[PDB]
Amino acid sequence: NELIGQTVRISQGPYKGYIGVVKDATESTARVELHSTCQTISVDRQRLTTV
Amino acid sequence: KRITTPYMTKYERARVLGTRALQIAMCAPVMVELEGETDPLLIAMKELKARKIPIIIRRYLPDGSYEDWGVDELIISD
Amino acid sequence: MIYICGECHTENEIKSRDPIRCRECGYRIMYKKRTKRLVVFDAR
Amino acid sequence: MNAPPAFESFLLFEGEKKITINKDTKVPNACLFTINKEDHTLGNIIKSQLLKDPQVLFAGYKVPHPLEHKIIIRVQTTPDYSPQEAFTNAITDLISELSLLEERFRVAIKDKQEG
Amino acid sequence: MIIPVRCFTCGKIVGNKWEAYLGLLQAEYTEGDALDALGLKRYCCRRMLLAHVDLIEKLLNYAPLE
Amino acid sequence: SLKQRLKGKEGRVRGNLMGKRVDFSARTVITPDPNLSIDQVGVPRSIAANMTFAEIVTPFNIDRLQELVRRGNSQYPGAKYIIRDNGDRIDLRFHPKPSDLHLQTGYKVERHMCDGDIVIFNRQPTLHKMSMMGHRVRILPWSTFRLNLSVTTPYNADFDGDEMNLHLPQSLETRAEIQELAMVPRMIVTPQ
Amino acid sequence: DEITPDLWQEACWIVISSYFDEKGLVRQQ
Amino acid sequence: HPSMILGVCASIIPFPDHNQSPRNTYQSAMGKQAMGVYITNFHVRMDTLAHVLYYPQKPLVTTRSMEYLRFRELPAGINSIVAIASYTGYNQEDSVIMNRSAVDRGFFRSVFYRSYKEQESKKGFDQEEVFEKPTRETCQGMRHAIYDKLDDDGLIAPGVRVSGDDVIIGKTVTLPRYTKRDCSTFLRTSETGIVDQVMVTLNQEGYKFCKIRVRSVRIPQIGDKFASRHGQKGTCGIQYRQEDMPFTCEGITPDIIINPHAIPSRMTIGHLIECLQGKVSANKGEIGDATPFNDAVNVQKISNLLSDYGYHLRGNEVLYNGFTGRKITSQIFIGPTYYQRLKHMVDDKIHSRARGPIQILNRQPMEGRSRDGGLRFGEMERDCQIAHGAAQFLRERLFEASDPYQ
Amino acid sequence: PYANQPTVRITELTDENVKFIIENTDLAVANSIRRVFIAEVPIIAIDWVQIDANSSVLHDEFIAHRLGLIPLTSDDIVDKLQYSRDCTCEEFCPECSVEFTLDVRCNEDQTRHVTSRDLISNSPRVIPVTSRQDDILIVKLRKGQELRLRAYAKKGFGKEHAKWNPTAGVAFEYDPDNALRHTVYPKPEEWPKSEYSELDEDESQAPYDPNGKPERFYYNVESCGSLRPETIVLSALSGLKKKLSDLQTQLSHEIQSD
Amino acid sequence: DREVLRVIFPTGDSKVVLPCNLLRMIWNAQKIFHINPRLPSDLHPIKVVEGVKELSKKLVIVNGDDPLSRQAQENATLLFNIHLRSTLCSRRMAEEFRLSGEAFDWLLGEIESKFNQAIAHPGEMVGALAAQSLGEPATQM
Amino acid sequence: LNGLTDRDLCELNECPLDPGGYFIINGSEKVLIAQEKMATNTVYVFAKKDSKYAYTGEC
RNA sequence: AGGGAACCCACUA
Ligand SMILES: [Mg+2]
Ligand SMILES: [Zn+2]
Ligand SMILES: [Zn+2]
Ligand SMILES: [Zn+2]
Repeated sequence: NELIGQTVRISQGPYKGYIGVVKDATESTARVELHSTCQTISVDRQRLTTV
Repeated sequence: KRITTPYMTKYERARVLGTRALQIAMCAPVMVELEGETDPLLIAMKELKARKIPIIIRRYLPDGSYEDWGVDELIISD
Repeated sequence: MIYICGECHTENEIKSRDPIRCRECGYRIMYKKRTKRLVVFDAR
Repeated sequence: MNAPPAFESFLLFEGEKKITINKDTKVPNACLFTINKEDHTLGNIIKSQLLKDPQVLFAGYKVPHPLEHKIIIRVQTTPDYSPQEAFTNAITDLISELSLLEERFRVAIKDKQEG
Repeated sequence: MIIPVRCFTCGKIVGNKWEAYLGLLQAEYTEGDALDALGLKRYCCRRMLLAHVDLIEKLLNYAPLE
Repeated sequence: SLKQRLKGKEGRVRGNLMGKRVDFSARTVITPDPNLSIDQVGVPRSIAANMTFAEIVTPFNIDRLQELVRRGNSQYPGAKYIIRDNGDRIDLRFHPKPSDLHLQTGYKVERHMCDGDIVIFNRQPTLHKMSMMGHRVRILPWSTFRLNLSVTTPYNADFDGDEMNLHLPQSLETRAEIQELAMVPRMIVTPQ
Repeated sequence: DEITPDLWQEACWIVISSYFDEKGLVRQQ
Repeated sequence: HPSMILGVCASIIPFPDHNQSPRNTYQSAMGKQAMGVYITNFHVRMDTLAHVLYYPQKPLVTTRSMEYLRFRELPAGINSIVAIASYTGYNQEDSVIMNRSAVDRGFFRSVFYRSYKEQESKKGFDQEEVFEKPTRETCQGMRHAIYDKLDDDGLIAPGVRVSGDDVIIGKTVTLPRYTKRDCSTFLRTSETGIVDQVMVTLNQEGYKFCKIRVRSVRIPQIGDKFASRHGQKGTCGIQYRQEDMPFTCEGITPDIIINPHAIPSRMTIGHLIECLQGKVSANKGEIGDATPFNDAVNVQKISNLLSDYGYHLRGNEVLYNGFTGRKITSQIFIGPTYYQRLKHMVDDKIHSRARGPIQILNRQPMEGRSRDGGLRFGEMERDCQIAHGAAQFLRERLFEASDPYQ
Repeated sequence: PYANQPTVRITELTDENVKFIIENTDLAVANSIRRVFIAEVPIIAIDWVQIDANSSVLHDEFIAHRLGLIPLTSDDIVDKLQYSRDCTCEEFCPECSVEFTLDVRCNEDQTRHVTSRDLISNSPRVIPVTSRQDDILIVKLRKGQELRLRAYAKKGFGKEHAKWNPTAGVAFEYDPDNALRHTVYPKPEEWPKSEYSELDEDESQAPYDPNGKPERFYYNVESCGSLRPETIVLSALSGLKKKLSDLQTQLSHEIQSD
Repeated sequence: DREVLRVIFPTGDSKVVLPCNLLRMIWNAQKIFHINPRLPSDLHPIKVVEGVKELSKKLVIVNGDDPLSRQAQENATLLFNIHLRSTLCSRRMAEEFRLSGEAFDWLLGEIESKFNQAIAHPGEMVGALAAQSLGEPATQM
Repeated sequence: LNGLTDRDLCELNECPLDPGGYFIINGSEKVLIAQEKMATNTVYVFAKKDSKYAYTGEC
């Protein structure tokens, strides 16, 4: 699972434009702590862009 | 010959409902016709209102002896 | 690794397992520079 | 830590349904319109425009909890009229009123800007 | 530390009025007359300038790290 | 010494047998909520997504608990463990291999605490038996326990910084006896 | 001559200002 | 002057001779917990805990003794438009309704600073501790965390975010297929923020010594404690936006709505006089004088001044309902009052346990929220559960949910 | 068939506020208009700050928070701009956001005032309002301190965050003479008359009208600068009409899918 | 019964604590059965006398038929039976309360049910109840 | 920091408003809380209650 | 997928 620890950008959905580092990932869901806010949200992996 | 109260005490009600709910959650045969019911507590309450819980309450007198009251024999307050 | 001296503000090349001190003034309090990662805030 | 995002005031999440009708059987000819992601802004105008209708016997809205974003409107009508029809008519009258208000406001802005 | 951009209560812009307020105060205006000349009518915006403590002037007295 | 270990309020008997630290307990600040019923407590989502109730799998709830297992510990209305009959705990926070997510009748799923769950809710000092009553969980956004305003008189509570404790009953038997003995409506009139 | 009752409220705070100008607030330490 | 009988924390109370004296005592206790700018060189200090308010304001209603406490220079609080009204029931029993729009505009926003330190102390020629980034193939006992936030020196950099299971200092102790053990420093659990400043130095013992300052911005939320300068403390009960708030005819929504019932049993009349004097001060442009024993200031003079500004002389205003737009039948006392944000936040206090660490001796759950400990179901709780008759709940609290054993 | 026929009088129209009177409408309609002024009129505001460098005395969230509150000229652009949650671009495109950059270093020996003039947009019509008076100070820089950042300004409305509130103060008033007794004065003579009171100085309240309901509503919509105040009112009426239209479409679907 | 009351309460204080609020129950019976107090009643006084007698026979605290248990039963329900005969007096049921026959039958059944609900439940930890009941007002003093 | 101006204190990254009066002990700022005691060398006469002594004059 | 104890002090309700 290469997604964990990578800085990621949310590209679809209401959180579009939020940046963060993935904490734990599945094949369809990641736990992304948001850089912008003080939360770790759950986001579908189709809405994520690595950078 | 049974000198204890004919009413079910609130402690008896709580423990009969808990025990029966756990039994139903362990797939005991339900005694009543549940209608879309899933939560074992509501099934135990519906069995208790129908006076169908297959449980005997053994009330201990302070002298050491006991009295066996079936749940269907006690008057159901709540 | 790059550290900033506390009092003379000069950039310092500091390796690992060497004592902390400035090349210029010898002052022993060093500060790390800001990260180069993408830092993004919602303006809220 | 437990802060809801600011967009759940107004955004339906996937699978949430904007408005549901529930014909409550407690009294004849009444419905419960549960509108999601709305607040007092629409609840109050819909309630008052329903109260202008003479065939509406009851009209009230509520926010069940201010930390949730959900409006429950309860409309009861005379039996020769339905709460769904009352709700649609109330929204049409509100839309026509706001259209008239917008046009008269544009006319008044154009009159005062010129003089 | 620094002047807020908006009045907390209403949201009127007061972040452009601090240096103008201080210039009026240096010009022997009373504080109420300086707030009147800046167009702060509601008492919510007047307490933004009236009660502001410019602490960033004190924090600029320390030399920067880099 | 051993005597010093056994004596006092901090010793073994009074400090570790009569009273002790417990699992499945929560504590945060209490804030008012006039919109809750007197037997509801508003619980933050982080407290509820951390506190779990072990629900025994039946044919009645095979599908609901299967969905809860599928959601996992990340999504809030989800689960944290599967306990098989033999007693091992499948941790659902490691998103394990999909053979583990199988649910048989007799398994226990440690699902997250959800709406309608029965909790004991308590304010110290616990002076009388209405200082510790039962409440139905309602999940509300922010980070405080939320109470009705009529309920603050038995708890002797206000909202100037009070914190109250939430114990989650872990069995069906104890949840049932809190429901039938210690709920707030049953505690309305005191015998005192 | 002496401080009138109308000047007293400013005289007393002038002398308190002078006191705190020298002594400060941690003078005992 | 007779107001020199008060100390530092009671000299900030406006009109303390109009307050019931336990309330002055409580404000002397709570002015020390108020958040402001505690010192001007706070960017240099690596204090373990620091709380800096974004926008501290000096009070609009002042005592003359706060010119010597330097409260005008380092103030702790914000002048809030405060309505004393019963609105929707969320300010009952010492609570506060806040304006969400004001809070969005920076009202009582503050930044929290936590500092962490580690010594890279060599203890003999056997156990050596190193600041370095651990790797799985070399270090034993890594805590399954994210370790690539660290730089090459084992220290994190300023600007990086961290959550409660992130490592900020990488410390490895050499072990006498694993050469060394991980003894790294993580953040506090259920915490978050930005790394603000990493300072590297050497202590007296000559060992490498780091201090890392992590900053987190604390926006006011429900359950955050706010107090006025009159012992009137209370958590935030709810936050309404500006269009939900009640408003005056000129569109002034209160920043804070406090309960009327907080006043009569406490008799903080200085609070109401400070609201009235603050309305006069904000309209006039003065800073009001609230020095305790003053005959030049009484309530009637403040009232006549206030009525000179087109207001009701007693400080009431006709508020309109924010939801329906209708005039409220009662006229609401509203005016600028100095509120303090206290250091007691709810995100520093929320704690839950399900199952976690247990004490080594008695195998019961640990002590305190900082180590994921449980809550003591104490003796009085045992006694109450006895009085309930709940024998099985008592059994699972004192046997099953603490330390079951065979 | 029971719609109101509301008339409008503008009494004052400046570049910073519009003062108007609405007759012959209901109190709920008037209050919802006043609420949509504050909460549902979309403007452009900064909601995405990348800070490449920040040597100032204020931390990065402080700067970003101040940048979000700077008003940007939203006239005629916000209507054709997309919500970024609706836009199909990956990150940010000119159809949903406006890119701002700031790059200030202080090398002069005196304090540099980083104002909103230093915010430079790529769009020539979404600029800071104060740049289009004095400029809004973001930070003061000491010698050697610098602030370099990239900001994106997306479309949003004030129900989400108050930085998308277009209004400074929405004054609202009905029945200035208290002829409906919606407020009951304990002593009516202690109360100053309104700006719109028609009573002479002798009389304190109007006589109680038992048949009256609120019919005439006085507004003073001050604008923080993003939109012109008449654009605030027209956008609010359009937005309220659009909310009602969307609700009616969803309700039509739910009625025909019973 | 009056002389026994004079012995028990020698200060003449009539306020007692008893299970069934008989006056409110009579008021409930008046409202349920729409008892007009301006009309003659259909309730025979001997029905009142016999109904109170047979109601007192089933308000049982001590269970038994030997003289020890029936004496303990007469002691345990002494004030409640004195109050029940004073309140459901045949003169007061005709002159004052004016209940009908069905209202009186309902009243008897409701007194019996409320009394049997008031009896203490075995298992009840009344010592801890008493300790907390005397303990938390001590925090007030 | 004795006798330094505000500019000299700001050069040393010290706060000019800081009052002092504390000690830096291992990087911790330590304040000595003043302790009260009976005054020495003064004759105090008390009544010891429920004791064999009616009066007691200590110094 | 979790290697501290003890004491002191301050604080909360
Ligand atoms: Mg309290
Ligand atoms: Zn150097
Ligand atoms: Zn304002
Ligand atoms: Zn786009």
